[PDB]
Amino acid sequence: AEKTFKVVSDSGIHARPATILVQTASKFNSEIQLEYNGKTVNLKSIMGVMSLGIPKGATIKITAEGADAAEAMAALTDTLAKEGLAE
Repeated sequence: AEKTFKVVSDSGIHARPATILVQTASKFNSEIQLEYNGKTVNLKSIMGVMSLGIPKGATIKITAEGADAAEAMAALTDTLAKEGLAE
């Protein structure tokens, strides 16, 4: 599964909200990735996520592969909204 988002947070995706995003991903059996500006990282790996330096206004893409991919995508959508990160 895949879904592209627009980052609406002033502080982009960093610090605690990024942490919460990684935690949501980690709940799922699926392998999950986050992409920004042509670089893809494992969304379950916080170092790699923090390394993307995703700023406000960014286009990002989340991909998931696995038995529960659709449920992961929906939970990640929810987290991005609850944390005021993206839509």
